[PDB]
Amino acid sequence: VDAGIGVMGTKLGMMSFFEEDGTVVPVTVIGFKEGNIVTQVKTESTDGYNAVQVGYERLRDRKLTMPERGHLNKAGVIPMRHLQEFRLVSVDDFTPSQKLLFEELFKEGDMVDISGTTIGKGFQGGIKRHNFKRGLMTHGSKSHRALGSIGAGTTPGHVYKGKKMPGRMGGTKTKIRKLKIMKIDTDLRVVMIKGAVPGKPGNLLRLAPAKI
Amino acid sequence: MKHGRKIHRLSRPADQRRALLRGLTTQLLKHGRIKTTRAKASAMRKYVDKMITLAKEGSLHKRRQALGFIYEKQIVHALFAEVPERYGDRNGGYTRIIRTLPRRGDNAPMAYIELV
Amino acid sequence: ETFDQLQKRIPERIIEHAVRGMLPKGRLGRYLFNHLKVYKGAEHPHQAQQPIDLPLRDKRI
Amino acid sequence: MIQPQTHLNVADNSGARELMCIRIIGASNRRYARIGDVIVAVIKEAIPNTPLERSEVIRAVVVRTCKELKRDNGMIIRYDDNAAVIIDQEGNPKGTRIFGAIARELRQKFAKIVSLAPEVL
Amino acid sequence: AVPKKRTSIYKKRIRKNIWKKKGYWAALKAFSLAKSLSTGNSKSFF
Amino acid sequence: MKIRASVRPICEKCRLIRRRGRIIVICSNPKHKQRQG
RNA sequence: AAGGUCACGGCGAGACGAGCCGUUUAUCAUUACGAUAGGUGUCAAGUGGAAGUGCAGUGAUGUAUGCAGCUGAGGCAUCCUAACAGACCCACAGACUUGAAC
RNA sequence: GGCCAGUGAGACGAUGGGGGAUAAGCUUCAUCGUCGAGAGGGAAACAGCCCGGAUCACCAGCUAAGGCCCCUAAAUGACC
RNA sequence: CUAUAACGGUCCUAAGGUAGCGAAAUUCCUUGUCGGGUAAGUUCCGACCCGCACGAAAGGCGUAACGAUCUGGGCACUGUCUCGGAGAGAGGCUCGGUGAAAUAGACAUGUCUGUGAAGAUGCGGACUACCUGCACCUGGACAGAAAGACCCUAUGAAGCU
RNA sequence: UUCACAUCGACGGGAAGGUUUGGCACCUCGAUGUCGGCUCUUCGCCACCUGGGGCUGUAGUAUGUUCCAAGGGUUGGGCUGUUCGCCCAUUAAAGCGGUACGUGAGCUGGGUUCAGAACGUCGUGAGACAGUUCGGUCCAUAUCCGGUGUGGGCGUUAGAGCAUUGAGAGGACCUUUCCCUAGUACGAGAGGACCGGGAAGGACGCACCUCUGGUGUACCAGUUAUCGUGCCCACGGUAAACGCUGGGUAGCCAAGUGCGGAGCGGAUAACUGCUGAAAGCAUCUAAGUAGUAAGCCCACCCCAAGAUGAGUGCUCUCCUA
Repeated sequence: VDAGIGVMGTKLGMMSFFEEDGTVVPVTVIGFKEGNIVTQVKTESTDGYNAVQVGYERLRDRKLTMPERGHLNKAGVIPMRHLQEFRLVSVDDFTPSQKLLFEELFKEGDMVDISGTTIGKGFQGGIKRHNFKRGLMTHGSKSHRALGSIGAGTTPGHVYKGKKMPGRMGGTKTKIRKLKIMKIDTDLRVVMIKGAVPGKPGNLLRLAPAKI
Repeated sequence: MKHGRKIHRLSRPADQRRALLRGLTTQLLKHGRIKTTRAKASAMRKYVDKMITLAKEGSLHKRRQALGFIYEKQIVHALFAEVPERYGDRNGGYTRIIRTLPRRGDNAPMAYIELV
Repeated sequence: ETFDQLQKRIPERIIEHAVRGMLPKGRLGRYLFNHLKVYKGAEHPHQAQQPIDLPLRDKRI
Repeated sequence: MIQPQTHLNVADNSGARELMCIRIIGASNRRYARIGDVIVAVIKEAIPNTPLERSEVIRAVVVRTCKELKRDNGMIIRYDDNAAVIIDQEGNPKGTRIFGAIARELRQKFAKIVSLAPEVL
Repeated sequence: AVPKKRTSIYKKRIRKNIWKKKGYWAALKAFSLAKSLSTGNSKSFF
Repeated sequence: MKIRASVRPICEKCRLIRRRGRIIVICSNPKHKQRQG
């Protein structure tokens, strides 16, 4: 349950905003490819919960299959790629018919949370996944960087599940929390936000207000 | 991880890879059409586009860098007398990567380089 | 996890935990585990074979 | 970055020359001592006409460092040596004339080091 | 490292048939390439 | 508190009360406030 | 059939499978989509003054051309090259039984 | 008596004791029961505890030890 | 004055340790006590001598030079370390060829807990697990080796005294 | 100072645990590899700290002892092979143990002190010491279970593309100074609060490369030796997998940069209670009920219907003979 509808935007590099007091803050720059049109609302009557379903990245019709574009043309909106809802408490007033919601709702709310696919690092070891220590690099040692002991002795007879092994590190989404908003641009369709979003410039990014 | 490392390294070390690039683009400029593997094909594509457009502006500095890159002496001087008369107005894209059957003994994906 | 915590949280796991240890837990009690239909509400959504009420032989309930 | 086996030069004329600093106080990291962190120094060598001799545990203040110093104004200050001031726990040193320049953020806790300094940048 | 016992006919016919089914998957690709190698304007196979 | 598991009621006003299963001893002096066995 | 898979051009994804983004009269015009990768043309950017010539110097060398010359893993533009040619899987109201109204 | 073998490492349980620390599934003896060499049933499983001594068949019945809510056969049996 | 023994008597031997050394490659107590070095020193050096159990060719005490000798400390120096990080090769991963080995009763080869020749995937109760691969890691299978070098038995074997 | 029970408790007694040394010799010697360290767990509470409370010979600060509570933490070093232990600087505190040294099919030293040698002592001697010192090979491609990731098949009762609910499971829920209140309560002074806020830290975690850098064998720049490009210039090769250096874009990384640890949310453990009876007095309880713990659950971030109980919602397609 979220405390309100959010938007989604793409990361476009990082820079530094110079505050007129004299400080230098590192900000991430957020663009918006297409407006976050509310496509499908799911209320308490026809569904077990209440959520507002928006989308993103208007595309060519060849890029989008028949169930997708049939679902989007059921709402009478543009064919678009990305599609996510926000679960919201039952006080909502949202029509699914082409609500091109403008981005003014976050500037006075100087706290926002963001979610995104972090950059994947592939099958990485235990020295960087779970912040282990390496063995002795010298003094006749042989267990350089290795995983060390894995379990206890005879009495378990196995290893505990969830034990810290090497595996695929990045690729899942994360949410970093309470990130204070900064100078929006009402003509450059760009929002400064002081922090570090998950991922390189180009990826999708959930931008939804806080849950404290 | 290889995020954004856009060098195309082969199954050979660095200086041997440089010699493979120079020799194979040299004999590519000698015969025109050539049989490579596909990694060697794209690795020829970047450098031989650099060597067609290098002696496109036939000065002395371009001719000396171009003679420094290519092995054979008499093929650089057969190049700038040929590339403005042929590959003017093309503005990039000097090759073609026509693929063929894999190689007997390796199942190596084998390609074939033109000049067009 | 205590009894009042399930009965506040998910009550239809109470009886479902009581009768699952009453049936022979092999391949066949697992098949007749699905015959149990426990619902927390006052009304069940079944109109299958006009379900007649269950006959009791227990004088101490 | 001041490890617990570094050599810091002296920034005053208290009576020492350099010091092996030992195991910082305050910031419990103790493998990264930035500016303003007091250190439990021991005297590696000293001036032999002063009541500060060899092998004497003392408390000092890291005032210069080869590691950088992130400021909010955008500047980054760094030195070429490491320096400490032989300090007492009640503020002021027991050496008056401070050698070398210091920064100005440590004025908010160590004002006597700034007031006795030749340059405050 | 040293195997404690041996495998059955069961598990071996499973693993060998996964190996040969992995050989099955790389010939409908060869049927597609052999079918595109036939009469048609394709800019490959000089 | 005193977990003296077996001492008798010792002041002249050590009333003896079983609350919540356990046996405790109360008195006017807070020295004698005990939870027995 | 809808939808996938192979192939194809790759990736900020990745041991292999995966995943993701393309797969071309690859806009036309009044205002967000039909540039995937390479090359090319420019712009950030790195090293930092290239060759050749002239001048000064006996010569090492310095100086003007000239923030020039190379690099261009990054941004934008550009269809010049390769996205051609295909192939294959999945089809044909989704068993049996009760209740409700039509 | 004739011919002719094994065995001579025992184990636990009750009683009578010694060694121990009246400690050990400990050690050594004396009488006995079981296992050894004993299947079946009860003991959740489980050599020595209880019933019990397996020639074999039956899609026969009555019982010992022990049990009669369900898993799992028989009482959600009766009265204090 | 507290001591300690220059000195004395007695017993037994063949004689009762001389110079020098001395918590030592020798000291059990012991990390003896003091001093140096160190912020801190069971290691080191310099001393005292209470030498379990030094000692004069099984030589004793010294020392220049020497040592892939042992050991204590210091300067310079650095990933040894704090505390890791990046890059290049040969492997590892994939494809095509060739293609073993140790091991192996058959394996339809879960976890807890209990029992049992007293440390169970195999027995009991419960819980958890769709089948089957690939890449890593090695906790268990009392994993592989190899009829335990240690301990004991053999009216064994052998060397040596 | 009076005073057994604020705190110790003599003379004695009763238990629990299996972490020391022991006793038995029950599994294992056709092989169960001891002690210490590194790496990496997980668990117990007999609690060192953090959270709540009682009592105090508790005026306040700080305590002494004890109850609930194991979520989290429990430093860096000199000596020694060391466990233990001593010492230094501290810290909120520097807990004790189980998991066959927990962990040598993950890794290395003293040792079951192996083979050489030396000192003391014992022995006539060969040799020996639960005495000392120097040197002294440690193997390995995972079959299965187990684990971490990642698929493919089939199922989910037509076949799909998305979108999510969340059963269940993980991670995070940690902690310290400084300031206001306030030099206020308290105390003759000296000292110096509880409670409620703020700010700066520490470890841990999730991210990122805008700045500062490390690397960067894409790169460019200086230079040595030499061989080629006919020769001068200028370049190319080699000096392993950069000849040695000087810097660096994009990646990766931290030492750098942001963020997190929230809840007059629910029920409780110890405790304080409110009415309040069994004994017309009483008592936290026997009926009902209130405050309240870093503990439990939920909320928090992610995965998640193979949750076979296989969910819910929207949309596309089943044609010809």
